[PDB]
Amino acid sequence: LIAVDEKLDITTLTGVPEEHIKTRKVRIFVPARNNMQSGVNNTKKWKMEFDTRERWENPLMGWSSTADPLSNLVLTFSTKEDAVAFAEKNGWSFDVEERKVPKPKSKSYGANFSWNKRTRVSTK
Amino acid sequence: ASATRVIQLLRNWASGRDLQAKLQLRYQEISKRTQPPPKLPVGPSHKLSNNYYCTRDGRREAMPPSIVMSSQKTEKKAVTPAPPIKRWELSKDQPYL
Amino acid sequence: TYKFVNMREPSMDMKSVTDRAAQTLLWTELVRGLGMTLSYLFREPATINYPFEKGPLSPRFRGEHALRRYPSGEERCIACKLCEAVCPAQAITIEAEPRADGSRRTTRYDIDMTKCIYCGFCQEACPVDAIVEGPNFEFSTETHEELLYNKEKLLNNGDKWEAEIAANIQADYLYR
Amino acid sequence: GVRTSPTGEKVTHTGQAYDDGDYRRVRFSDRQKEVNENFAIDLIAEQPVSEVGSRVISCDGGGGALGHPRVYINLDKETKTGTCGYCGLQFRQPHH
Amino acid sequence: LHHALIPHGKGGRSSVSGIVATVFGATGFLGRYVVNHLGRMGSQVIVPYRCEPYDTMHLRPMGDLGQIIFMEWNGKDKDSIRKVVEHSNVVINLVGREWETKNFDFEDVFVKIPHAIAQVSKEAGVEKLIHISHLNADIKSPSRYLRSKAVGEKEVRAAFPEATIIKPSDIFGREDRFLNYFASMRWFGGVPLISLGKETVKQPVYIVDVSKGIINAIKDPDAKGKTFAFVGPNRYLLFDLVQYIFAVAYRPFLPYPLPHFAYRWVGRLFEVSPFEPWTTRDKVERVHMSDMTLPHLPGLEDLGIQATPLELKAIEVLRRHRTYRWLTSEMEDVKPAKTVN
Amino acid sequence: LKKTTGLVGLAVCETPHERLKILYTKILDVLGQIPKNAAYRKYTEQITNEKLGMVKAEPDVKKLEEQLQGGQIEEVILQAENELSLARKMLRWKPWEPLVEEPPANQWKWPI
Amino acid sequence: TSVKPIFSRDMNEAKRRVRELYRAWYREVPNTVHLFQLDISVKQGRDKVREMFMKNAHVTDPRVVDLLVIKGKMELEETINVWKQRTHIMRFFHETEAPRPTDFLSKFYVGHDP
Amino acid sequence: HPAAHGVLRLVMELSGEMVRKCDPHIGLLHRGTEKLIEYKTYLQALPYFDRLDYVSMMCNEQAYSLAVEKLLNIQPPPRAQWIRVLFGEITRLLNHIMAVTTHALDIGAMTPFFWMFEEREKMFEFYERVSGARMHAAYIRPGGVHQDLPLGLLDDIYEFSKNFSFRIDELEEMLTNNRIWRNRTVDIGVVTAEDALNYGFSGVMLRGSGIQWDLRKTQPYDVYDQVEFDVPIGSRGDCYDRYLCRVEEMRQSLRIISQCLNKMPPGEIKVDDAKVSPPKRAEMKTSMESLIHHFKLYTEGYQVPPGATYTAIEAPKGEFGVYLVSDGSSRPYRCKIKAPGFAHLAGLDKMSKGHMLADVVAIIGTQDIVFGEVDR
Amino acid sequence: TRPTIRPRNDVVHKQLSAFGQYVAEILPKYVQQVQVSCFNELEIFIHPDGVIPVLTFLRDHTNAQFKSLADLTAVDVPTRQNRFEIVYNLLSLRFNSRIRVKTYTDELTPIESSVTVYKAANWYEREIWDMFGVFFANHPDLRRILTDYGFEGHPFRKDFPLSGYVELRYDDEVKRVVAEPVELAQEFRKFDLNSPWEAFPAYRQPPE
Amino acid sequence: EDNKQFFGRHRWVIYTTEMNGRDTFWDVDGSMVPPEWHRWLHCMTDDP
Ligand SMILES: NC(=O)C1=CN([C@@H]2O[C@H](COP(=O)(O)OP(=O)(O)OC[C@H]3O[C@@H](n4cnc5c(N)ncnc54)[C@H](OP(=O)(O)O)[C@@H]3O)[C@@H](O)[C@H]2O)C=CC1
Ligand SMILES: CN(C)C(=N)NC(=N)N
Ligand code: SF4
Ligand code: SF4
Ligand SMILES: [Zn+2]
Repeated sequence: LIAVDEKLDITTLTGVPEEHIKTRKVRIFVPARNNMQSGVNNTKKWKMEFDTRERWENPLMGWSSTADPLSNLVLTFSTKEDAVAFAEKNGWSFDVEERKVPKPKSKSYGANFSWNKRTRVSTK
Repeated sequence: ASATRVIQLLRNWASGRDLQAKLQLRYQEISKRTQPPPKLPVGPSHKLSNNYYCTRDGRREAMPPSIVMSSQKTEKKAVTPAPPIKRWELSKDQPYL
Repeated sequence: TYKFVNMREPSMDMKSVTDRAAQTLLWTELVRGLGMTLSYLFREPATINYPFEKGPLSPRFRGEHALRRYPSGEERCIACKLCEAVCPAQAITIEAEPRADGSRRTTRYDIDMTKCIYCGFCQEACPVDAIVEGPNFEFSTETHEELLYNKEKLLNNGDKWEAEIAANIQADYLYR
Repeated sequence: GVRTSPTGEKVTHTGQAYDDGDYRRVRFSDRQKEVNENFAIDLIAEQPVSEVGSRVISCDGGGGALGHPRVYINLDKETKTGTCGYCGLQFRQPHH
Repeated sequence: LHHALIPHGKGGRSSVSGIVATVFGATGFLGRYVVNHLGRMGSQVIVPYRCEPYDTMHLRPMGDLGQIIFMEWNGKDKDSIRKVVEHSNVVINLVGREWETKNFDFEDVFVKIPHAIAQVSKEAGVEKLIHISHLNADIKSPSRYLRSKAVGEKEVRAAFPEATIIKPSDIFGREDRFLNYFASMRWFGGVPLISLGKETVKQPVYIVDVSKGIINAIKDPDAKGKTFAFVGPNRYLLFDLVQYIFAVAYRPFLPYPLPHFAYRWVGRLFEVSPFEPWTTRDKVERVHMSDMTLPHLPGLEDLGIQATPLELKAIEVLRRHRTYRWLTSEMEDVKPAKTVN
Repeated sequence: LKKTTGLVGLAVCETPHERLKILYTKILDVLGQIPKNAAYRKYTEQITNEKLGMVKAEPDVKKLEEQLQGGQIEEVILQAENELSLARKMLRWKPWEPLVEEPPANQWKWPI
Repeated sequence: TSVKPIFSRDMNEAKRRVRELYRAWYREVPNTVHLFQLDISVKQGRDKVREMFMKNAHVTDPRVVDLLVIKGKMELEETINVWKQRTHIMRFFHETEAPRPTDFLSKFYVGHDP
Repeated sequence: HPAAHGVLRLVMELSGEMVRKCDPHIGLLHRGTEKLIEYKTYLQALPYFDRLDYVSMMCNEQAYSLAVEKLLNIQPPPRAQWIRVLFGEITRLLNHIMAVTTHALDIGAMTPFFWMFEEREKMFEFYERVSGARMHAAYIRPGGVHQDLPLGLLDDIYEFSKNFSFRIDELEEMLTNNRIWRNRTVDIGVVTAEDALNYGFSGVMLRGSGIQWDLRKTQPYDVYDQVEFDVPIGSRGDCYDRYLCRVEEMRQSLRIISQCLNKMPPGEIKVDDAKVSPPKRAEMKTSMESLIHHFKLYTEGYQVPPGATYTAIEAPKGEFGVYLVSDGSSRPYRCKIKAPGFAHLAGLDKMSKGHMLADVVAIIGTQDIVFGEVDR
Repeated sequence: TRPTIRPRNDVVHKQLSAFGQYVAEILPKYVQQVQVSCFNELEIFIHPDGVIPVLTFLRDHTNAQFKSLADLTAVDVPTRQNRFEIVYNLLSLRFNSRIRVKTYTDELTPIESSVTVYKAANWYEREIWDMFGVFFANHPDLRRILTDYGFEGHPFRKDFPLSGYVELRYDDEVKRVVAEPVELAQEFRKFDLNSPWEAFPAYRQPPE
Repeated sequence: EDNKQFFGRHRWVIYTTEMNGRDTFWDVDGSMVPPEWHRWLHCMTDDP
């Protein structure tokens, strides 16, 4: 069992082009909750996605063309540390966004009928 | 099929079978290309009462696999994955070709 | 149960040995194969006289695509993108906006017929019977671009094949 | 109701027509432009308005299971007709 | 610029380069190379063709879907010329025959057709015109080919003052005439040369270099109304050139001097073929003629192209002429020819 | 006694009982070198003595095949040879030792 | 932390294997040019081998070096057994790709790429 | 090459015409089916299985549907199961016809190819009647089958099955006792039972070597535990024994087809669970819950509980298996496709030891390789 | 009756659990975990260097005759330190059963080749190497099996793009097929299908 | 139509010698049949 005092780096093995190794900055983050729904089941795992590149219009049929291999590549991680480790060992740059959880809120149905406070509601 | 009697005899003699019994061309013996409309059945869950999805939800009865042994956590008889497969019986219909 | 395809032994009596020797020296099974081929020669061929005769088809056949209309002339498609979502090969591209009269109607409805796998999922997912797969299958072209249908081409296909499409849907709609 | 652009090119029901300086008009030279002559908006405008004596009507597009999902239209606004937006069909209560 | 003419992408097959080019004479050697380069860029290419559509098939894979458009054209029909140049901002002219047929002369293919293309393109508003001429285009040249080349160059300059006139020396490549014509004289015994090829100096130019120079002349904004000379890096004597050609082809080299009148009569004999002639009198004159030196005109180095020496690309053309004994011989096995610089 | 075993490459053995006894004795000999408390040793010794007892009590081949429920007698012999080879390899491997290494903290978690 | 070595233990044996593979590739270029009928020179092939070896010169992990030499042996035996065609051998040279710009001004002119 | 099935590069070392080694180069028909399946949903990935072994298409669909239903913890209706088994045996007839006739064509005989391909045309008509597509039906789906049979399909299938044993007999009249065919096939590509098991063969290869193993008998699926049939068993493990096994399997599949025709039950065709299988068109256009479930099933697809399974069936070419891994989403996390022909083509080199070029052609034919499923 | 719910087999579940306990007791040095899924499939998680002993035991043992290797593949889970998960599927014909053995590895750690236990492991491990990058130590011939000659990268990895990085075409200038960077006329439209509402409460994970 | 012929040969069409503006005396396509007769000829129905 050999001992290596080196950082893990598999860029030479992954087969990714040098352009898409050096000029790529992934975004490690937990996706924001879709404001159109009240569910929070899509805000539990960390995601790693790349930076947006150019999209142009196909001269024929007017479709959306691309020249970026990693446009649709999104990776799922259970932990910010795991995502950072994967990005470091694959050699891409990365920007980390801290997870935003809602702060606890004090709710009371009896506050809707306060005797002297403004929390009294004018309609139900 | 439309063929002469002599040609049918020659075909039967050459092949050794009565070909007219088993013809490989379809002559009005197949179903009509137009059929009366059907009325398909509904199913077992088309009741109007005593039919709640919580009592007939297959996906919600699935469970994570049971952890029989985990390292992290008398003389027993040796066991097998299952009882040994029984010896097959020779076919009564036609044991040999 | 099981059976043995080949585990029989031949009888060694003189008559059977002589029969096998006659089969070896006089090519009996080869003559039998010749007779079978001669019988097939004197049988009637199973060839149809295309293009004057066509092979049978069914109301469920999935051929060329078409966009249908209501009997009033209004387009059935409501830009709901269910077919686009369910398309396995991503052959459908849809773009829509409110129309002049406020209708929810498409402006771009493209199907790449060189990407489509003719699986029939789009007509299953359509809630208004707008996109259908017609009975046409003889629409081969000489250039690749001619197979990249757009909304005008699909509407022309629907107008061209509406009678047969309607008849097939009437025939087969009770099984769906 | 097909209409002709100033360059002589037919205008589709989506208003599509290449500009005068657009090079992409070269694809139609020695060939044709595929335009559907029937306009669904014009045809559905040609369709009349059905008068029914009920506050709520139902439309399934005709044909039953061969039409569109059945929806209910509330005919209470007397300043306009209630339009089934699956098939663009107008309904109205009898006035006067 | 129109909103659809703005370049987009990364210069690939599916990108947009903003170049809409009508390429006359695209069903040929230089034509196929130029069309391939344009389609590789990702440009819109229009191919006017008078031949059978079966002979345009090699141009189909050269571009993405819809980027290559084939339309008929006459040459005597300014209506067809306008039809094909109406929607293009670049017009490239490579029309030319090395021989003369019944219906088209050297006057027709090199004076009338180029002038009609230039005049019609000016009316249609085409932004850029590229016109291919010959390096030895002299009005008093012994060759009707080159006299017509000079007259057509003057007519094109008069009709379209903002043109780019390119004058290659002698294009050599896989489908060329030059190396194949020299290497196909094995069948006629020896190699007849006028003055044994000792009084002729030639510097041929590579086909890919010519096509790249044509492409870069479109992209360069300060080459609008100019004239270029496309020549190779090395000048060879004709004897040394043919000797190197035969050495690379691994064929026995048997040169012999044939007087000019005898060679002219031989060329007259071979031009009676209704099909493509093997050689002609004008071809003999051009082969004997030494390439001109025009240091004042710009060239490949001015357009950004490093001219490829013949010693690097000769084996692509001449390996086909080898026998089984010498098919696998490598490029370095033959010593480079003696140059005259 | 029988013409063939019915399986390609499996020859018929004229002395099944003696060969089975030899193989079981060799297997039991190899298992004596395995530690007494090893879980592998107990189970395979139990099954071998169970099968060795059957071969020593039934002289008929057909009834022995019925009782062993291991296919044909040639298949039983081949399985005994495989068990002997496995016993030797396990003697070399020594897999009764404690676990080599616990996995990382989250290695078999699913979904993840 | 001690890890299982693929080969080579420390870096010296990995360098030795790199040298062995480099010799194997260097002695193969004439055969590759002869068999595939390449129009490139033998010097060009040797230079390409040197260049492909040199782009991994920054690796300091012996296991990564071992995997690289394993893959180099694989693609060498594809060349020796003529499993590859001239297509792949010339794919090594990128003979058809246009030269990408590398300066800020040119990259700014052409498009939005970084 | 005519005998290479189109996308096989067999690099062979020959001493004269004797084969020294076979090195099958595959991947010329590799498309990335498993990655694409990862990117598709469970309903969108079914045609991929339809296109894997494109000669046993409803068999591939049935295997995939069994895997997905096992993960979902649902159950198809009995009529759906009976239709599945009936069309699985029809597909087995199609596949065995193709295999035997292409084998005989590589050997040199073509007349049986033409006859049995007319029979294949009739079975294609059956496929098109049920599904609308002649071969790539996408008919068997997780939860049951897409649509019900038309009102003459059973009678036409009965007529076809009635008139097919004569076609099999005519096929046997040209090959079974022909001495040239026996010379070409007998004692060619002999594989022992232990070698077959270790190399991972399945189905006709094992049974030709003499192994009494059939998935439809040992690990039944759908309603294969309610039908009676016999499993052919070989004796010498050669091409001739495997050919006899395939012919007898065609006859036993005719048995099963007759049993299915007689025992077809009434009822619905898919699980009555609108969260897995879509509702009917009328219910979708009249019921709000049905419309919602149709929308969600055809846009997002049903979620599958997390878990990994390996489900295998006795496809006409051997054991066809799927290892499906679901992470709880509406799209599969992993899908490994175990094609029976992969192991057989891996074992091609051993079977061709001491043989010749024509013998290798015969061995390929008896292995019955589909490179669509081999490469995926 | 519950016609729409899959019936369960407690007998087979108990038998599989008992055999899992059996193998775990026999091989404590390698077996890390034993599970029985509710649809009666036995799954064994072992140490990566116990592959050869465990497979040889499961093949040659009298009470476990898993003489057939049904399948052999890997699963990529980038969130794990050992992203690659090697899976062996074995079939025992004598006892009419199936078993699964799972091990783990990362990019730079080899896994012992099981071609000496099963001959199908040859091509199965060749495919695993070609599609994931896992190296198998003692393999008679380890090379690419499915990808093109000279193909760079392992495509079944989660971090590999769906369309790859290069695409092929015929170039008329060089008279051969060429490989150039991938460029799509229509980009693959990525869809977000997951609903934000939890479907299966039985699989809910602790908030942690 | 000739119901005595086997299935596939019991219905056939003799194409016209001129359709639209193309002379189809020899150049006859399978796409020259209007959809109703197409349905009848391909046997999606029994009713002409
Ligand atoms: N090739 C050389 O060595 C050199 C060539 N040049 C010049 O470069 C240009 C391109 O040369 P190159 O590619 O070799 O020539 P080619 O003979 O190979 O190609 C000529 C092209 O022009 C077309 N063409 C020729 N005559 C007519 C006509 N009368 N009407 C319509 N189209 C016609 C041909 O089409 P089709 O097939 O339909 O007839 C073909 O597409 C020419 O102007 C030539 O003079 C200059 C220096 C050296
Ligand atoms: C595609 N399949 C299965 C073949 N047998 N093909 C063939 N060309 N022989
Ligand atoms: S038939 Fe299938 S592949 Fe074709 S457009 Fe419809 S959904 Fe897409
Ligand atoms: S499913 Fe039907 S209504 Fe919806 S977008 Fe597609 S064609 Fe239009
Ligand atoms: Zn309506």
